[PDB]
Amino acid sequence: ATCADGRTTANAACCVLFPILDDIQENLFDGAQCGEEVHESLRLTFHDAIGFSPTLGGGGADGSIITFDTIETNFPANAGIDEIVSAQKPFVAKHNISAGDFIQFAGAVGVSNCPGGVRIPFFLGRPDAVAASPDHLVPEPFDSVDTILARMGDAGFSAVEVVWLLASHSIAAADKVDPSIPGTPFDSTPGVFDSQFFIETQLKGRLFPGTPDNKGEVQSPLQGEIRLQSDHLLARDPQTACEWQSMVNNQPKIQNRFAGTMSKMALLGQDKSKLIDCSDIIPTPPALVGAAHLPAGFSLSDVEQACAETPFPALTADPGPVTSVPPVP
Ligand code: HEM
Ligand SMILES: [Ca+2]
Ligand SMILES: [Ca+2]
Repeated sequence: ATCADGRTTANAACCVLFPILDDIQENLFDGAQCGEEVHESLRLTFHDAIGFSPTLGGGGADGSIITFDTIETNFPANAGIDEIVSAQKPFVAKHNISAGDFIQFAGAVGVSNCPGGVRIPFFLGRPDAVAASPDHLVPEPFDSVDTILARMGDAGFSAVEVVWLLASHSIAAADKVDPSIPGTPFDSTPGVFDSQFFIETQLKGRLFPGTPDNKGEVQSPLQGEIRLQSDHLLARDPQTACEWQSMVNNQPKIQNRFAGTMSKMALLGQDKSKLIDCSDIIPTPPALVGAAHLPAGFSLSDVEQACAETPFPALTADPGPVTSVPPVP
């Protein structure tokens, strides 16, 4: 089918997303960049979608965290999300697109901007959010492994799928975990969607990067990098440890797992039999940049091996002296 602007797609109904695509790339994504806004817009996909439970309710990927900001941005777990929410709300208002449809679209376009990224299946047609998400639905970085997995599981996710989605932390920084140090990335390459997250969190912690005593934070191996308590533990918990380790220097799996597990999440509360497939609009991602490595000044001896069945893949290390990670602009 042929859209007005000459660009083409499978379902002609998907032609509404083209100008929307161009606007987000220009006016939300700084000129289609893998920077701050993409990271927080991707986090938003999770925060909207995970508001879903067979027991407690919630509409999942329904766009509620926008239409009900005043209720949901006041969730402790939703701390610091009000930004991107206020940042996105003008577009949802402006464009012929529902709130739920916009969040998952933006997250999908954002990831396509990151080198090493993957095209995420996007479905158009989510109806308007009917009520606010309930609380206790977004997990927090100080929740135990069991609480986190039970929560994701209740929403529809196996332990292995949790690990796959946490590949998002490879293009991710924290603002409210340690507020003394905002824009502090979860690994050394927040502009590049790669395996450096799963690698560097397996490292033995060395230091607190900002202030010593923050809830949900543990020691990090790198000045300029923050490690979540939840990520620290998942990488060392027998339920998730071997899978975590399998993402190391395994880009295609990272991309593939993430692409499929995200479409599922972007569908929580939704039926894709009643949605239109507009996946062929999501841009082609830039190629991966750099290779998987230990950080400079590290060896295999600095890795805390947590997988009982398979030992940590021996990687090389950056040369020169040990350094620090620039915070996210
Ligand atoms: C499963 C348990 C999870 C926990 C405990 C957790 C926790 C966190 C925390 C505390 C932050 C930093 C917020 C702050 O600034 O204080 C963060 C950032 C982020 N999260 Fe997660 N998260 C989880 C899962 C996910 C999932 C499923 C996604 C899927 C997209 C995701 C995507 C992101 C992204 C992209 C950021 C970076 C935000 C930015 O740099 O603007 N996370 N996470
Ligand atoms: Ca919701
Ligand atoms: Ca990275």
